[PDB]
Amino acid sequence: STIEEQAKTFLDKFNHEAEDLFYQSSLASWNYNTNITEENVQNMNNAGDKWSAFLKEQSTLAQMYPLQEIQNLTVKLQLQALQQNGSSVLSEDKSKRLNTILNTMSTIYSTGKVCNPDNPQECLLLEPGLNEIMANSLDYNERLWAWESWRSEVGKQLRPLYEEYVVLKNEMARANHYEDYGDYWRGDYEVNGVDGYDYSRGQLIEDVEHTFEEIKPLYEHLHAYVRAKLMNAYPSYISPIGCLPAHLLGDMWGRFWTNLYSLTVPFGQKPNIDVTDAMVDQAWDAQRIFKEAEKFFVSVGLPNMTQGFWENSMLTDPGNVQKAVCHPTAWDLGKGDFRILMCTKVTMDDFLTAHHEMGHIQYDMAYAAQPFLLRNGANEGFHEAVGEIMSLSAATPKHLKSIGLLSPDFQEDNETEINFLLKQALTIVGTLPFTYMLEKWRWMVFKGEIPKDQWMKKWWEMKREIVGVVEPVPHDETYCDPASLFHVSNDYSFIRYYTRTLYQFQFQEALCQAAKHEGPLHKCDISNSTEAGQKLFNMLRLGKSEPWTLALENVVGAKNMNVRPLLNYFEPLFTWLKDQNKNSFVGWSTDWSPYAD
Amino acid sequence: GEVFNATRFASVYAWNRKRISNSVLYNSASFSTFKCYGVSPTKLNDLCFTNVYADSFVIRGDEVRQIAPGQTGKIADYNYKLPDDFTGCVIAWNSNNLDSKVGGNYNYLYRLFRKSNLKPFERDISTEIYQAGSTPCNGVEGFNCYFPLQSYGFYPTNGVGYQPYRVVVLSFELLH
Ligand SMILES: *[C@@H]1O[C@H](CO)[C@@H](O)[C@H](O)[C@H]1NC(C)=O
Ligand SMILES: [Cl-]
Ligand SMILES: [Zn+2]
Repeated sequence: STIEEQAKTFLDKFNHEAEDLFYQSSLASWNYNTNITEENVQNMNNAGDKWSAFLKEQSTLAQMYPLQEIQNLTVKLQLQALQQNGSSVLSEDKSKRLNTILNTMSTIYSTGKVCNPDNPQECLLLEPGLNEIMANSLDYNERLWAWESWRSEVGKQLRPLYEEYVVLKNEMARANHYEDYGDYWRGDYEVNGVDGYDYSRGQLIEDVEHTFEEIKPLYEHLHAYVRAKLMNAYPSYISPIGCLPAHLLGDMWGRFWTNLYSLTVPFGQKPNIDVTDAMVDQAWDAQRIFKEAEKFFVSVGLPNMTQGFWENSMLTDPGNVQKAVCHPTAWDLGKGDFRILMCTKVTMDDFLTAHHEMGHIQYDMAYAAQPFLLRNGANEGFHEAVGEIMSLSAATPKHLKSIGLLSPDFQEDNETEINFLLKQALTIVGTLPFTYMLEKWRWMVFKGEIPKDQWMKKWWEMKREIVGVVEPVPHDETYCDPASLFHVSNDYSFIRYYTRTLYQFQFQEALCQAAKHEGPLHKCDISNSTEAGQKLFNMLRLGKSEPWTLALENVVGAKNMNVRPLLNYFEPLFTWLKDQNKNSFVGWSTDWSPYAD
Repeated sequence: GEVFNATRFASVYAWNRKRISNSVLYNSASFSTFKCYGVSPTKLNDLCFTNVYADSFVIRGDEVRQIAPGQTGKIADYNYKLPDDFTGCVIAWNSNNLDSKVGGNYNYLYRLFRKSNLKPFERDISTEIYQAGSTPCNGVEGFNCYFPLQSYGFYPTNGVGYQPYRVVVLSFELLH
């Protein structure tokens, strides 16, 4: 009789029907991704459209049960996930237009090219033409052209669309009783109605801003050390007190300084810890890799992979007759089916990646006994955080010694340790001010704190102050540079990349703590530690059925994000950087620019 | 040999009884479950009984746990219930090789909703629409009106907990 009992019944019907349709879509999507044919792609679209239509219909029926009259929270959660209105609450005219913008912006980024001035027939797309230049060119002017011509040709197209995109999204969020579309985005961390686990939407701002303050020292000393090393590669163009030219950072945006290792490697003449040679010399294959990965998770008390995995997963390239999609994926088809799609090759990067993707299966398996709507990470950051720590332990020479890929006569000198630690920081801590600043911009744009006639100004004002990066060419409001990045033009939240990183190292400290690890946090291997496995398992089993605060607290013992584990991981590099910067300015000035002279 | 080797079994909600009365069964070792609740298997073959009934059906791997006295859930409350004083044996084995096809075998069904729980050894095959709301259904599906039976989808790639299992339940009169 009660609405909660009715909702209980509706979800009971959903969960059984949804599990089947999803498994149908999963099977078809699998066939395409393993054998790209016109037949299998037509099945993938039909199965998807069926699953989608079902999902839309259920969402409309789900709203007929008001969650204002439901007390069971694991039911109120499931209903909340179904009756997400989205752009349904907007007028049918505006909704039609908003989708036209979204599909237009996506296709400008993906199907937009710029031809070089020297040869008007050889035109280049962002992928692979422009990204190859930004990731391999050492010429200041070649880099400058690609960086500028992308932001001027493609970016200016996206400017009038992103202005319309901001207005319509904000109407969609105010109609959904949010304050702005950025507040809507911060809902993915909200928790309400649980004593001591509530997490407001505005809280995510305070935490990110205060937790970033404690990264500022390490970043400055990294940034100082990179601007130093970059002055050797690009001599005349960089000032030892000014920001870094945006087109010199290894990719199109400076999101990752990963590509700068070749120029910034501290001790270049020492080799990298690469057991790729040692594996091939023992005639390893993809089978042996995933066995060792399976063996790793069993060592902490997690189950070994189901026989379905070993029989159905794609673990090699299936010849040259049929083409797959080797982008490493970990499938959770449902109905107890778990698979990893990977064209594995005998290297170290794949050995690591295997441990990463199997960790995704481990998470997928542990909450498979949850209701269908609650089979997911505790929040957007949890899933990749789990997959990453499985590569941390597996990479250490401690672990490589355990399995026989490294001789017990190994020299772990402080130099290769810092070489590796620097490589890490370029990717991990390099992207942290980038990711923060990009989202903070959008957060003030959606809130109206940045007028349209100051978008590009306030953009570079913050790129200077926060990231320490400066434009090589001045940009008025005809430009739209943030829209030149995938995640912005394609309407995706970006703060997930900041939290995912901090979470990752929170897990790794708490696990290495339970694993009685002695030395620094960066040499830890949680293998053979059942106390760590259990401590991790008590979070994986939860899925998204409980607040992310509690799920985090099941691993680390605290109910909130923290950064000091990240700093602790990099603290040996922090000191080395502090010492090499005695003959260089630490920090930057927001006034020097290459164009003003 | 024709209640165990039958090339198709009955749906759990419409379970089939067939009177077996007319050790080598238990020494097969190919049975995944052989849980008796009256006397040990090696014994009953030399014990006094008048009536032996075999109730046979197919269910999910995870649901085999429910074919036992005192159990609760969808299969126990709504499909096939065993009494607390059950005297007999429960046999189950994996049937994925037979009851799951590449396209997906949707033939086997089960009862998902019912107004009340089945009494021991009761059977219900009614297809009358379940009414979850105050307003009556009058024999049409819709909002708060669900067709009570639902279909098992068995694929050869399904997980073990989702694979089909053939179940045979032996019931003994146990004269005294
Ligand atoms: C919500 O309903 C589920 C139904 O299985 C039940 O297990 C759970 O205890 C309920 N939560 C409550 C009553 O807080
Ligand atoms: Cl059935
Ligand atoms: Zn991943």
